[PDB]
Amino acid sequence: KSPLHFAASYGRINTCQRLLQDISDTRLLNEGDLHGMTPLHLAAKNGHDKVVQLLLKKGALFLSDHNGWTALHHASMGGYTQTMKVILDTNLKCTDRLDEDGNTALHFAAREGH
Amino acid sequence: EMEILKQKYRLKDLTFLLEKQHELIKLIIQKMEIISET
Amino acid sequence: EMEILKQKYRLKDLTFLLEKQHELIKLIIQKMEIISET
Repeated sequence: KSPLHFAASYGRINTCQRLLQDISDTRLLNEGDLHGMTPLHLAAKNGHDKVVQLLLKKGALFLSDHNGWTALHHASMGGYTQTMKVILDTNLKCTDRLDEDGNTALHFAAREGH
Repeated sequence: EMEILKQKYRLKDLTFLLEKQHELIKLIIQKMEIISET
Repeated sequence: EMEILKQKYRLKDLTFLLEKQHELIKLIIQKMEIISET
């Protein structure tokens, strides 16, 4: 579990492909951190386009963490447009989502100055 | 006025160098041997 | 005028230190064990 949360947060792709050879069981893909963060959340927060593309290719299912953020709320806060294109070109549902504080993905991309 | 403009272009190259350097440190942590502290 | 000149020499040493430090990070990535994430 915690090896996957470290290897996705810091872009280690080859460690992620080894840990996701058990794709018949999808518990550890959509698992949560102590802040409810998915591996899809952590890979998009630090801006890793390859890890967020591998996790979306195996069904990361676009969950939400605590404070109601998503992978697009994390990729916007940081201005990583490459992982933003991977999220946006998958489905058009995530760009209209809101957190608990009512902010969309647009509000974090403008507050940090991207 | 010419002194602060000269300092702005020195600082603009400082932001460009640190952003190039921040991508390398993100790439060291991406491709690294981690065995003992795994 | 003496304040901005003092800030220019502080920033000129900041560019020199970061350029020295950028050569070390380029040398860590040059000589490093890369086995698992090859």
